[PDB]
Amino acid sequence: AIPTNFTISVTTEILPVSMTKTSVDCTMYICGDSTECSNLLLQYGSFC
Amino acid sequence: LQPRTFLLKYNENGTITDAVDCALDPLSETKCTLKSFTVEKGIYQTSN
Repeated sequence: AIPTNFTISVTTEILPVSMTKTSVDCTMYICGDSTECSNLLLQYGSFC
Repeated sequence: LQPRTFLLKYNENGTITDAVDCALDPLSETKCTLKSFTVEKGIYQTSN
């Protein structure tokens, strides 16, 4: 079975390339701008 | 005297040879965050 006529058919194709370059700061998140919380979070270590 | 957060660089023999503040210059804050005195090219994020 040999084709006798054709058809050109555009087909979209979507791909993600990047997400939103977020960024999180400990001392502002973990601590509500308090200082004692900053002392404790400094006591925990190098998580930030 | 002020309430600071210094970074004391000891030596082979065992005494504090050099140090860097953590509020003197933004580059000093950069060294204070990177935890060394070798800050290569590039944008760093130190504080808020």
